[PDB]
Amino acid sequence: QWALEDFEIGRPLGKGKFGNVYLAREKQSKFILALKVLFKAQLEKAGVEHQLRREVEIQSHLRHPNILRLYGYFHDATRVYLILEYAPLGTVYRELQKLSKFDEQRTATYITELANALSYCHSKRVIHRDIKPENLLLGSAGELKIADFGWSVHAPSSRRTTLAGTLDYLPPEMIEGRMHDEKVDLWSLGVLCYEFLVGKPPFEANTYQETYKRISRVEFTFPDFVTEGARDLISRLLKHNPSQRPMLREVLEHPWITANSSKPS
Ligand SMILES: Nc1ncnc2c1ncn2[C@@H]1O[C@H](COP(=O)(O)OP(=O)(O)O)[C@@H](O)[C@H]1O
Ligand SMILES: CCSc1nnc(NC(=O)OC)s1
Ligand SMILES: [Mg+2]
Ligand SMILES: [Mg+2]
Repeated sequence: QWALEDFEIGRPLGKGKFGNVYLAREKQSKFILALKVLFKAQLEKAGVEHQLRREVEIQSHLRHPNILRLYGYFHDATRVYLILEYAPLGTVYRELQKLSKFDEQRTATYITELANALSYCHSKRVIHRDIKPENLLLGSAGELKIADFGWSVHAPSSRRTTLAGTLDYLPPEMIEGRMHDEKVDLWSLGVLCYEFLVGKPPFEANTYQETYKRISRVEFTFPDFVTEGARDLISRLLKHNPSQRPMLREVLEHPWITANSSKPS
């Protein structure tokens, strides 16, 4: 259906391991969108074709205000192109670098939006498994949208593919290559809540080997400025035993979340 000739390409929006993402406009409708470009040679080399097909299949069928749309795809013998909803206010990652830390209202609102999106995903037994600031985008009204579904699967699951970069957002069961389920996303939600308030993730270290140790032992501490409510929520989420982590309804109804969020469930 769609082909490259149908679009005018513009400003580079960002780069990922495989993804090279551009602003683009469809010629006859003037529709503005984002084009995620993948090189076939790199995909074949890394053996991640199944990850691409998952991304397309899972993301194109989901419909939620806090989840980024995928409209379709095409391909041209060196490249694969994913047609995405354009997020005009950028990434949460960039926003965090701008401000250093988020205040409690901003943090609680983001967490509410994430939990709503994840609740929708989990109701289809879809687990994202790669929730981190560079994969959280911002809509025109500043609302958070989950993106990058290349690592997503149906639960329960093992990990069939190599862990690439940072360990910072992954729970013990996944770093230790064990069996895992929906509760992995809830661990990541705790990591994010901490990073939003503090400015860095709670298990950060200088080496892979040391980060690994801090995660498997759940070794984190709080700076003095983190309030009691925030500490309670974060401590509930960062549990070694997955079954002990709260349900998303508990997150959305937590007193600190209700006191500080500006959006509802
Ligand atoms: N729809 C979009 N709108 C605006 N920027 C985007 C969009 N999609 C991706 N980006 C930017 O490109 C980067 C990489 O996109 P992503 O889909 O995460 O690629 P990868 O799968 O390689 O991680 C993102 O971190 C973001 O900065
Ligand atoms: C250049 C094609 S962009 C596109 N295709 N289909 C769409 N559907 C849509 O907006 O549904 C809400 S947007
Ligand atoms: Mg990404
Ligand atoms: Mg990806």
